Amino acid sequence: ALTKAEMSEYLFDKLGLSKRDAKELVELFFEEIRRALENGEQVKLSGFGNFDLRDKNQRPGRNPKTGEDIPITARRVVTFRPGQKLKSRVENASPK
Amino acid sequence: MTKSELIERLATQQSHIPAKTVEDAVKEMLEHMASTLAQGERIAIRGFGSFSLHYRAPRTGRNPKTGDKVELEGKYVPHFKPGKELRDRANIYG
DNA sequence: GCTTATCAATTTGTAGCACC
DNA sequence: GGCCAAAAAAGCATT
DNA sequence: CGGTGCTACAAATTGATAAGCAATGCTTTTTTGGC
Repeated sequence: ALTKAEMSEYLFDKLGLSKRDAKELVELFFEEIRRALENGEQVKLSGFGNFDLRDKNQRPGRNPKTGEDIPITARRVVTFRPGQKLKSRVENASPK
Repeated sequence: MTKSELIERLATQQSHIPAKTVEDAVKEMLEHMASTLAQGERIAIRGFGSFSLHYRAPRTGRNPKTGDKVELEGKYVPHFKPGKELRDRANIYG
């Protein structure tokens, strides 16, 4: 699967950057997304998708193994909303 | 934060990296992530999250506005699963 | 208006990647 | 980096 | 450049609640490319 190592490589070949910069840039990229998210801000990457934050209240849950009913504590989760352009490029994808 | 705003922020911080280079990199990486998913391959970023593909069986859909039916072929859609760190840092509710 | 996703606790096999 | 008009993408409705 | 220990991660399991979406015309936001 695609990893930072691979991404760092493409940046090295295609754009000819030091393996140092091609490495840090990748990290910064995701770190900047994480940051924006932890600060409660929405991330909208045109051509790709949006990382929106939703605040979920508490709801009934349980222990899949046994069945012990346990309440899923309220929380704020990160969701991904892919745009059409991306959705179109994947709708006919063949799982490798 | 939009794609561009992302570039600006990254460009600002780094003083030893050309802004135009940051612009190219970001754009490239994303297009890289895109092609990957369109090739049927998943993305794995330990700590951040992972992008995969979920199958959508064929169904007799509808035109929500007119009500008319519409046959829909099987397809694949993107799916993201936030990594631990990402989940923790995002969840402000302790 | 219907289909798909969300999530609990626990185990088990896998793999990203920081650190030598 | 900024202005601006046009194109592209996304957002709305409701999705 | 390369081996590898640490752990995040994937898969699974049940069931109540939440989220997402088929078509498409019009609006709004973001990107683009010349200067």
